[PDB]
Amino acid sequence: MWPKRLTKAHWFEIQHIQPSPLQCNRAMSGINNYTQHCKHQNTFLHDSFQNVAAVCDLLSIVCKNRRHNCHQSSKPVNMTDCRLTSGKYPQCRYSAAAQYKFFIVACDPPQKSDPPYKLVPVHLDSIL
Ligand SMILES: Nc1ncnc2c1ncn2[C@@H]1O[C@H](COP(=O)(O)O)[C@@H](O)[C@H]1O
Repeated sequence: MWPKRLTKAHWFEIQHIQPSPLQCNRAMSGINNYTQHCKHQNTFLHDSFQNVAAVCDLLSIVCKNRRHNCHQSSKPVNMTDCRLTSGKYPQCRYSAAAQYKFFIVACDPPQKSDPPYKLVPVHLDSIL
């Protein structure tokens, strides 16, 4: 199980960080259990947390919400997009779709239970 409250960066890793591609239905059961509903969609970045956190130190750019703490990866990355096809919670079923895209993440200061990097990724801002 996960604690009563994880940090935003830790939830970002649980939700979007799977360096090895896996099965959607398998990898979604944890997230849907923490949310108590079948998540309609989620993107898995096939990269190490160390790699995605390193994007936080590249040039800061604008986000969708017009905040300015977003950073774009310098290179495309492998991804799998899970899509809720059927099933009632907790029996959520998904279809997988591979992608090779750039990503933009929003970063913020580490919270006191996160690793002490200058910045940590907390939100998958966009795929492009
Ligand atoms: N543009 C943004 N800049 C900074 N933090 C954000 C941004 N969008 C979402 N967040 C944070 O990311 C968390 C949720 O992200 P997510 O679950 O990926 O939607 C919350 O703690 C938000 O405050």
